[PDB]
Amino acid sequence: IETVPVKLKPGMDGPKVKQWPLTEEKIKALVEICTEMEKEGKISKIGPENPYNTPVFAIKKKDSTKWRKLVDFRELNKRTQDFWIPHPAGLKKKKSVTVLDVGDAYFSVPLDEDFRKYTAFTIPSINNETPGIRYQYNVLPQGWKGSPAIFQSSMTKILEPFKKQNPDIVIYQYMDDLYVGSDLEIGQHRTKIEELRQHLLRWYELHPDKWTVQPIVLPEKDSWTVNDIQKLVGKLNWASQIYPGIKVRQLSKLLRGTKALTEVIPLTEEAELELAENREILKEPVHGVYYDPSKDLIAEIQKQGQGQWTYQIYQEPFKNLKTGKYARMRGAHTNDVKQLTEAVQKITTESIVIWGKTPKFKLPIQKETWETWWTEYWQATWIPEWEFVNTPPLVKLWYQ
Amino acid sequence: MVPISPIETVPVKLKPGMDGPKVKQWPLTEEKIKALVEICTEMEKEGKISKIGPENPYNTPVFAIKWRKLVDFRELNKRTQDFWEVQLGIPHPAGLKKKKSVTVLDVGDAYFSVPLDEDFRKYTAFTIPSINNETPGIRYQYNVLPQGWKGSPAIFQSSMTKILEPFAAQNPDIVICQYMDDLYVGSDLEIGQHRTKIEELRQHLLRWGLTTPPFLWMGYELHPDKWTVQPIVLPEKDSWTVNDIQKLVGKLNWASQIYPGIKVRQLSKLLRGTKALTEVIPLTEEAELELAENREILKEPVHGVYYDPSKDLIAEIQKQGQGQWTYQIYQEPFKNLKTGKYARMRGAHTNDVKQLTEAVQKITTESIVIWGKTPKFKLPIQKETWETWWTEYWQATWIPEWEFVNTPPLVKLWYQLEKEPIVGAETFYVDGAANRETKLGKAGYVTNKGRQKVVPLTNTTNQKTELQAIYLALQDSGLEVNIVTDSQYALGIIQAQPDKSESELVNQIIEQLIKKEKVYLAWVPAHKGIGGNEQVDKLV
Ligand SMILES: Cc1cc(/C=C/C#N)cc(C)c1Nc1nc(Nc2ccc(C#N)cc2)nc(OCCCN2CCOCC2)n1
Repeated sequence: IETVPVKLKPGMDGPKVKQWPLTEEKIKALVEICTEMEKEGKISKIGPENPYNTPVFAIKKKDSTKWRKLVDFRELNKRTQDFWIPHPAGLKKKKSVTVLDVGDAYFSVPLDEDFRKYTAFTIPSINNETPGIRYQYNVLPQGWKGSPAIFQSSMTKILEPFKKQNPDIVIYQYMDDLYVGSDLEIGQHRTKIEELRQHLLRWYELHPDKWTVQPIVLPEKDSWTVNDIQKLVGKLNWASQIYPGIKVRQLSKLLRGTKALTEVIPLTEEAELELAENREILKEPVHGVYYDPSKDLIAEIQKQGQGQWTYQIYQEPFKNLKTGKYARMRGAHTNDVKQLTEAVQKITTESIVIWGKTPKFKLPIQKETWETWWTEYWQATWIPEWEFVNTPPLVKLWYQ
Repeated sequence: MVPISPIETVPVKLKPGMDGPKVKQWPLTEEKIKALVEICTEMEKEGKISKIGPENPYNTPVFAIKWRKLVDFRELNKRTQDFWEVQLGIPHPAGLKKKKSVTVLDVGDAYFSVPLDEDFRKYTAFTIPSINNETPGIRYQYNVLPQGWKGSPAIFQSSMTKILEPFAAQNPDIVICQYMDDLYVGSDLEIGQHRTKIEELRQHLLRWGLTTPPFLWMGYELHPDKWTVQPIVLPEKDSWTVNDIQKLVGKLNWASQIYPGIKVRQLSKLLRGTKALTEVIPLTEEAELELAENREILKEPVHGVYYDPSKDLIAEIQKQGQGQWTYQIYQEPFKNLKTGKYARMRGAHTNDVKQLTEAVQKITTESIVIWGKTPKFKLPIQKETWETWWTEYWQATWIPEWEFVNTPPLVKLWYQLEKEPIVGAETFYVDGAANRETKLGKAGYVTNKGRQKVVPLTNTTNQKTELQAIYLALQDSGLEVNIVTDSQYALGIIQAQPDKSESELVNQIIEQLIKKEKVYLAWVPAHKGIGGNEQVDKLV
């Protein structure tokens, strides 16, 4: 009921980010939504005295045909002091984790008047005709990094009964999302959540236990071709960049001479021992792999084709904190970019559950291609950072 | 007197830590001074400006060019804040709709009638030097938006929109615009009902105290039924300066939005890493024909139509050649809304598919800006070609809804690397080494059939010989062939699948691959003593 003082960082002005073009239907959906949001005092039209701007678009979520207003507060977020919960390391260990959209609750809290100028955004017009309808936020804006940190106080007071009623249920909050974990049974889990939905009214289901950190494996054949062994050695050589005592000399010895690629080379005892010793090494985890929360998390995605995608999360090269594999079919068999986007969401969501912050992605896609279409399949309320890799990584065939 | 609604002022501040302007008052002739005194008198009579005293330490210079008053806010603008864009980016004619009638109204009577924020008028203080400097010059400040000030256009058009807003949502059968001293309204209504609603507008502006084809607009010509560009003037001269090239290039790109087949590569090739205004630059035979073709294109006028939301939107792309593409956008055959082109990005290697994709993404972006939707595409590429490409492409890639059009040249795939090693195909282990300091090196291969070759090379590098050895392996082999290499560089290039390259070496590799039936291309790590893969034959 009282605006907490909010200011920017030393030597930084508010966000002046260009609004990218929106389609006709998304513009209508934003017009309809903002028209009402204005009436509820959530937003108020601003004049030309406000120079700042944060991009804004519209999406559609699961089991919902109603549009949602997405504001890309990425530039405004990195221009906020923040520093106002130690990440619950038990969330990634629960049988089931549920994700809830507690964004509506933020709109009951007024915003610091001096800061409202930085929450400026523009609903664009088609063909640069009329000037874009401009708004600023009066309440707490969804997606803003300062939104949950401020509401962190109010939220602790809301979930005070539920937590103490059952201290076996873990609860976490990142951006507009509330994450709830439980080792219970799904039927009782959904009702326990149904109980938590009515508990929130008066004031997507994951399974982290169905996931680990994928290892590196080598083939088990009875007869090996030259090409089979050439790949094997190639993988082992790459695996040596990570694991210590990986030796390839006894297998390389088999390749001596200049045989045909499809010719079968029988394994020697010296080599069979070496391959076996290499397996044992790969079985063990990676040595001295820790997580420094001061550094950036990097995600690398490799398109494997046939709906399959591989990824890795790390901070220092050859020191993965996690590696995974996807192949889901959410009615996207004809579209690579939709798959990539759903994959980026998935990874980012998982990244939130484990470390409590999103990673920086390296996407196997042209900047121009991605930038045109990704919003058309985005269904998350947060947005990570991303680079674009243009050189075909050899490591693709080493993670499959 | 009917009470005029007061236009709410937009609060203006300076930049943080900056004091207002304080420049010297420019010495004027007695003629210029006598002129300004009359103007500033009748302006003060019109309620535009007002007289002030010595309490205002801020000074703004003022000139007089012949009659007309000029105020130089060159230093105040350096001290005035930033405003919202409003609206950096003009509407494109191809997006507008056909209107049966368009009326013109005057807004020169209304510009000066827009108040300025009170606590900012003290920065607009200017001095009129009296005769012979024998008196303290007349001090004055503005009470409305000055012409030339940093924030005037933004506040003007903002307050203007705010006024027209009710008389626009209540009249969906009407369309308005602001350019520049005038106001333009259009409708498809009867000439009677149209002239009526214009009177309803003049009376709506009268409330705030405002009683005031073909059209030349932003380089376009706007007709009630169609649009085009204002005639493009290409400077004809035997001597071509660097500045005249950019003038020629800029005017050609402008014309390419409606004139189909416009090419601009050969003229843009002559602006690489050169920053000058004076240099008589020659032209190739490819450039002279190009400019002669453009003059042949611009010899007959062509018109674009307007957008009717009731119909499909369609974009058609054709390969011009040499990394150049052209597109036409329409709803009905032969009736373009607009045209345009796409030039390939500055790279070393590329293929037609990747370029076609880029053009589509450009058009798509351009389309959404103008019509707010994605168009259907007619593309010079067989579905299979696209089907093979994107499924196998290491990258993620996508093209919106589209259909194939059989208008050659067709975009195709010229070769496809095997997924698995080929049975019965000879296996060429290749390497290529080069001495860094002597620029000398070797490149060659050995095969499972005893076949060998090492070729000696002068003036070359490691990355060049590793390519070369593959070129040799390609050269001396059957229609089917496996190739092992240790060059992550050589593989990295071919796994990007170019059909054209800057390096002629690569181009020759490409030509070789094309002539082949099946090509498998394996990779191994070097110096791990991998047999077949010999370093001892090339390193020497
Ligand atoms: C009137 C006008 C005059 C000039 C310059 C004149 C000079 N000097 C410049 C502009 C830019 C406009 N403004 C305008 N003009 C048209 N049609 C039109 C027809 C014939 C002629 C002629 N001859 C000229 C114009 N249509 C529209 O918009 C319609 C679509 C609206 N929606 C809104 C929601 O999103 C979708 C688009 N705006």
